[PDB]
Amino acid sequence: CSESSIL
Amino acid sequence: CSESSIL
Amino acid sequence: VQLVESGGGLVQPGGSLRLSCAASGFNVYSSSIHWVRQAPGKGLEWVASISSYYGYTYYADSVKGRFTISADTSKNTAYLQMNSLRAEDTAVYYCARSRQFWYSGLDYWGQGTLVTV
Amino acid sequence: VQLVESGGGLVQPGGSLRLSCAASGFNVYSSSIHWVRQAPGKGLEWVASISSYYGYTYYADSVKGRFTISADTSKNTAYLQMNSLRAEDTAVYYCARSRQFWYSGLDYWGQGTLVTV
Amino acid sequence: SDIQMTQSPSSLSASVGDRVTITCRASQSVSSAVAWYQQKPGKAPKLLIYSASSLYSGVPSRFSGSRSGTDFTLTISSLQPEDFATYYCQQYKYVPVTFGQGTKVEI
Amino acid sequence: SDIQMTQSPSSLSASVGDRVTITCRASQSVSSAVAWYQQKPGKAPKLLIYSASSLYSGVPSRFSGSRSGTDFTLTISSLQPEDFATYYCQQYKYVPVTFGQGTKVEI
Amino acid sequence: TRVFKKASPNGKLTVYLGKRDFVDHIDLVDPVDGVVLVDPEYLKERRVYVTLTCAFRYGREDLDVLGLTFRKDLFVANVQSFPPAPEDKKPLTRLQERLIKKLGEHAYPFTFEIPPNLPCSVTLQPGPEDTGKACGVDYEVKAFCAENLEEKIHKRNSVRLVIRKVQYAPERPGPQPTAETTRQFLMSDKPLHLEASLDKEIYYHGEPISVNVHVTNNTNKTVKKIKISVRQYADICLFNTAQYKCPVAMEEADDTVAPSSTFCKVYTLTPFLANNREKRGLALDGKLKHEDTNLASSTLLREGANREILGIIVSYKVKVKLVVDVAVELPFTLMHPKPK
Amino acid sequence: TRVFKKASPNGKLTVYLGKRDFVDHIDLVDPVDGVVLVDPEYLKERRVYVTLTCAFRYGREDLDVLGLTFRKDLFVANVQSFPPAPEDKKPLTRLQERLIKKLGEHAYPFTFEIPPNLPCSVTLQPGPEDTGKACGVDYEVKAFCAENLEEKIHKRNSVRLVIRKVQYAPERPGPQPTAETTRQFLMSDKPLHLEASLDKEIYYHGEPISVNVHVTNNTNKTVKKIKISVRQYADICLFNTAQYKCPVAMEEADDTVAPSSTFCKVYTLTPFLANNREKRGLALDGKLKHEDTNLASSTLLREGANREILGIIVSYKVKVKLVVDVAVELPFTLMHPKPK
Repeated sequence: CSESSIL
Repeated sequence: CSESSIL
Repeated sequence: VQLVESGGGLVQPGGSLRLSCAASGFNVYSSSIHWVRQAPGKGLEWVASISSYYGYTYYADSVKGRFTISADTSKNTAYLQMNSLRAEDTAVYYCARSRQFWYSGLDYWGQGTLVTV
Repeated sequence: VQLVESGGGLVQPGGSLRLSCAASGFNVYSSSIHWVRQAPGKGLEWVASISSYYGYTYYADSVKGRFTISADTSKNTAYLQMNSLRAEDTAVYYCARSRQFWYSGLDYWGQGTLVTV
Repeated sequence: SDIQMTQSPSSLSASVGDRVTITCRASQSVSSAVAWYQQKPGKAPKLLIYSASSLYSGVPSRFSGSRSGTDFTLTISSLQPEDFATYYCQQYKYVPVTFGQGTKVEI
Repeated sequence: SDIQMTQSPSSLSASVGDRVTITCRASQSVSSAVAWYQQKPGKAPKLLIYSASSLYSGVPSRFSGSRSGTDFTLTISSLQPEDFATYYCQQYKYVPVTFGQGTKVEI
Repeated sequence: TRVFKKASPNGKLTVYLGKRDFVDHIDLVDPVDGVVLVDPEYLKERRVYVTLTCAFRYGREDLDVLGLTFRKDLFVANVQSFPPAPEDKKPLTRLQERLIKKLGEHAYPFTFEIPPNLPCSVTLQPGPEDTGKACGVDYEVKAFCAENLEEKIHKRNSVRLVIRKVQYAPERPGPQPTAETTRQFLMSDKPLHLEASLDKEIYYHGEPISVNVHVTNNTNKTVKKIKISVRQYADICLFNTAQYKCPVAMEEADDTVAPSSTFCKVYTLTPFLANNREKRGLALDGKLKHEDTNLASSTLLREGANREILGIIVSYKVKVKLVVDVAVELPFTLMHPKPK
Repeated sequence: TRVFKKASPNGKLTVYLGKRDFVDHIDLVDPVDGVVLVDPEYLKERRVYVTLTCAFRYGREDLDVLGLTFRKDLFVANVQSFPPAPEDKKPLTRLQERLIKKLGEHAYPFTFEIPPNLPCSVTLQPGPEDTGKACGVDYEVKAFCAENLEEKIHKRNSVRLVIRKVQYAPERPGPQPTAETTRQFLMSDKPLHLEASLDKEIYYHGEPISVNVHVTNNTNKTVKKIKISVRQYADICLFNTAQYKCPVAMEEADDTVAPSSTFCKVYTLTPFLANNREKRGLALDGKLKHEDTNLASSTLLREGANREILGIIVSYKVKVKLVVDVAVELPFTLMHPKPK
């Protein structure tokens, strides 16, 4: 599944 | 074309 | 079941007159009303007709544009509006009923009001 | 621009009371109105919300079914119906506004009528 | 266009009880779409036959129809005192509806 | 489901001009959906930060947010005499919106 | 009597029919039959065939995009005529044998027993921008001379006839339809009771529809308007059923009924095609040529099963609505009488 | 900056993105770009492709011809990532290069220059009976290890992202729309003059629409009711154009005007999706998933040509109608503001 990450 | 006749 | 028609009279050439054929016992949507004049002592001539179910109206060539025909569907009465009456059009204007589904002759007739230009 | 709120009072357990949040300067269709109480000396707690654009209404578990929230769109005022009040429900009942497109926090707040047991 | 409708004879007479025939020719082919009408002196015409053969309701059986090509015939098996009038042949296959000139039946 | 916003410290004090930081952990990943409120004694709260970093209109620049995973922080660059109040941490990624327990700042 | 015919452009093949419209009695369909007049020396193709085709040429607006239109032959049957086939040997009807006498030994018969449950000849009203052949269910009779079925049909030698399958009103009327609905409201715990009732089950075309209405408003709410409209349903089911809907006549009345009061009157509506011309997709009764015909009459489904019907199925019911909203629908039958 | 990402089910391939809603500036579309993190030691195939797909999937009334749901890729572009393509010597964006720093040499870039005039991400509201993939125009980003294009891609090593192409309200307003119609009647050449205007050209979603109306009636006929409604059109044009026709909000006032009199008031329409759920085929703004989204915002065609735009094009106008009938239609724009 999709996720997120902080540059 | 269409038509008609009397027996 | 019958057609009652009224409004005949005298109008000199250039005038206009209104005839009404008030039916009774059948709706104008299930029928088509035709106006069948008949010059004094001559044969019949169909002048105009209306078929409310489809909305079409038909006029004879001798009266194309001169006359206008309409019917009030709320009370099943039909009107002929004759404009610019002339010498040759004096006659008795019987109205008549033609079954909408489908045409089977003018089975019911008015009483024949009189128009004498 | 602001939210005018009124309708506080005292009701013993088993009673019911009605609060209203009269909006001004924006429509309830471009906004969603949330009722955000605060027990005396305790922290905030969100108790109900309405989003007229979609028609959804959300209630906290502690007031699931007990309360009912609605708002007429003609005058853009939202009502909250409390039924079977209890002691733990005593609190201030700040009304609040959350942008519908899209949520960005409760930027405008009412004034917080009281409720007591 | 107009379907010229010649009808003959323009006048006739027959004794009471005699059989008479009225002939009507459609200048074009109108299929079986013809109707026959009786018009007592001065009053509204009355419908007798439609489809060129179908006898209308209420009318005496003495009236009858028939077809042969573009020639149409209306025949009365027995002419009675009340049968003297003017009869008109009408087609209704194409607008404008065209009526015949008529044939007065005389004493 | 419920998302306990364990906010700390539950109380603190700092002199005017001193920098103050308030931390707020989300018991579950709430993305960047957090907002910070200022509630003066007894009056309606006021929104300062949304999206956990964005500064609202009107509020002074002295308020700045920040994020690190499930840990959120609100930092006042220099506390002022009118900044003594109760600040509440709110998440809004999941209904029900849940508020922190608050941190009263004292003179 | 008179019989129809059509002579092929080739002139050597002509097909005769007793009638063009064949009635359907729910359980049976009148057998399509006639004769074909053929001669050997003009018959270079060595055999003569007849072919009854039942087609369903759809193409409604949903497929207007993509441009493509489709037709599926819902029923096809063939018979061999010039070389008499024993498999087709059936006793001749009175009309067929009379025509055989009239024509001589140089004509050959045919006959198709159309099975029931096939859709009736129905056309859907084309839109003002349409220019193709009218969509709907139709029947067509084909007679041709060819060496075998594999040989392509010759536009210079073939006869194309269009017949239609028609239904007529039952001689015995149904029960006087009635319908009512009761509603409850939070503002007041008393009901809003609505009734409606037509006069008779079956209505002929053009005949005015008449509705009895009665409203008992015991609530605190006020009935803003009384809306009555008659709506035509046309079930389309080739592979899986789809539904479309059209109101053919409507009468909005500003009449209202006060709280805790009763209202009662009789309305009248008459469906007609004059004002419904603009209504794209409306079902019209099967046309032979590009003529004008009435609104599609109701379809009499076979028994109560009403299962696995193809093509278009048309049905009517009239909805009575109150703008407090509350609505109730009444079914009725719409088709011509049996011609005498 | 909170970049997105997605990991292939096997975990061998993952694709990063800076944002998922790419604004459209009428004349240019923001370039889709990111990076793919791959490891050669598990990539003996030696190709890592990325595929942008502008799918158009459409439903409507095709079910009656069976489940003939069709889709046509309005635009497809591909790029080769793991083996650096020699011809793709295009400078990286700030986001791509900073991600490369974050990730090291085991990540490779890509970028698609979506051309203008491609339809905006729009969804058509499914009916209650529809359960398949929601129809409409959508965008999707694929990334898969492979050895050639002809070989079917394995679900094991494929990543599917759904982005959407979004359009925002212009920074400046248009002109105050106005419209009027003058009617003459058979009774006499005496006009019935109707005007209408709106407060402003652009209305954000949920904002009320103020309609300014004025009626001057010099005829003997009486305006029985005033009908004002706001209606949404969605121009569907894949091969040949088709027009949708769907109201979204309506107000019916029983206001009237006596002969030789004037009437003037301001109404307030406000479109919203709460009461428009039942309207199948209504246009909704493109979703990133099976979430809830507002009514489809209007579409801004490129330049004044507005020629040959595929997919679905949405536009709004409000109709003012008088039941004497006389009507006038007035356009307006309905889209969100540009977020800060």
